[PDB]
Amino acid sequence: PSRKFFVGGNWKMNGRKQSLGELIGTLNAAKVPADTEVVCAPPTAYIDFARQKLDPKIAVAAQNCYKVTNGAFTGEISPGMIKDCGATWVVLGHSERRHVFGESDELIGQKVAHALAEGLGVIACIGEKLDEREAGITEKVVFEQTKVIADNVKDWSKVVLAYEPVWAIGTGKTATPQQAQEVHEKLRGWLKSNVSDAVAQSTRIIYGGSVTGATCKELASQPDVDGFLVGGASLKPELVDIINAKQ
Amino acid sequence: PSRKFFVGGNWKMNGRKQSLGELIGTLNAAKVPADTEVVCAPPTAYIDFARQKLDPKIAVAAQNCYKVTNGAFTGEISPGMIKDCGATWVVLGHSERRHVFGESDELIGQKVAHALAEGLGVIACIGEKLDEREAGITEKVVFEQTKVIADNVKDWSKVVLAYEPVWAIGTGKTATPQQAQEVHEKLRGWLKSNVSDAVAQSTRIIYGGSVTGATCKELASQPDVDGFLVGGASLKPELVDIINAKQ
Repeated sequence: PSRKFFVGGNWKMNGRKQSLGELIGTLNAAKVPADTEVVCAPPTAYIDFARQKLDPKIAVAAQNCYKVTNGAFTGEISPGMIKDCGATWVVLGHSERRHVFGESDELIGQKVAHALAEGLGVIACIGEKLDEREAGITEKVVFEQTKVIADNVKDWSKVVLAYEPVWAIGTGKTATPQQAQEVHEKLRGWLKSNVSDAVAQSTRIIYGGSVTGATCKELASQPDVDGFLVGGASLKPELVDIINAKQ
Repeated sequence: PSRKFFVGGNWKMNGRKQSLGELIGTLNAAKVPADTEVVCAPPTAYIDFARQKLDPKIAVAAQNCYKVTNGAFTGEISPGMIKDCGATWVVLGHSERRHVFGESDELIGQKVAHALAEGLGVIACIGEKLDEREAGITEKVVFEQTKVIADNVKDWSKVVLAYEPVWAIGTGKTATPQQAQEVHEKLRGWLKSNVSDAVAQSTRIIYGGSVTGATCKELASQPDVDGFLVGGASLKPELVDIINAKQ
């Protein structure tokens, strides 16, 4: 039972209603292929706008959330607010969150548990730093990140794991197909060993870090790479080519 | 001239479209008196929603923002986005941001400079912790915080300073009118010595920390208290009595 190809567009802290509305209009007019799940993650001010403007064939994700339903957390939003705006996903543990904003594995884990308990899907991000890879500890780093996520997932149906090497995010330096495949095969083996075969076979493991129209077909051909989390290229019409990476 | 009374309602991480729509209906129906400036700060996912539903008599604030126009900051929003959604204020340096989320004085100062350069007004928050008050270093703490803010303000026209002792936030332990007046009068003194008499006379210094319908008149009567930043009571019709505290 094949895993459905998944492409998420992470707009990060970019865009305004004019430019984002135009990007949405491109997506709305595009033919989304078969057995292809497309999700757009706008800046938090525009979750509602995006969902209002986007055709229902495209889902909306929050870029982050907090770990309780309501409370005294100025500047935060909860899973319940995201669902209330019609969004069905949240991106958790993104590299920027971990390494610019200091979010811990423990905090990420708490967010995952709360987001899933409230009925959102979670795109859960993992990945090593260039110095970690240099020191020979890629697998150790991503296995520990994955473990903390797994400790907070009861139902993997609603989760997608996104492997993004830190050194590949926004640098132009896409992981080669071999580099991505190697990690993704190891991560799926982790799921098989630590959760179940059924979970290892059914869970999408998507690659991000400088995915572009020029790199996407060869990456998407790798048997353990199930899709993409796309930053820069998601603000360009190139995103449609990445959506069609398997065509 | 005399400083215009200022009330900010910080909804924090509370509410959904139904409940906030009901609250907004209450505010739209309410009297907003003479020479009172009222601002509501919704959760980030609802800035757009709140601005669309609220009558122009009430301004909208974001609860936080980041320090550049656009960029690779998953989960953040910029002053440009805030202005694009029709909001005119941002709250910066809120206690929760500093003490739960680790935002430094340095970062807050950067945000202040950026938000003001982008044409937003800023509600710039300061306040000592319980341990700092107990140690007797309130003044040293709040002056240092004010200095960092002042170092990043070229024009105080669109700044409001909000003193919220941490020990009063959400605790029900409202500062007494004396306690608030004592701090406010020192802050205005700081502004006189360090910026100008004119800035001291014209700059609103608002109090926050368990402001309630029962406490607001006597606080608003104090000559250096120019209004309120309201948390818990901003989620209730009680907010209207606080808006009308000098009536």
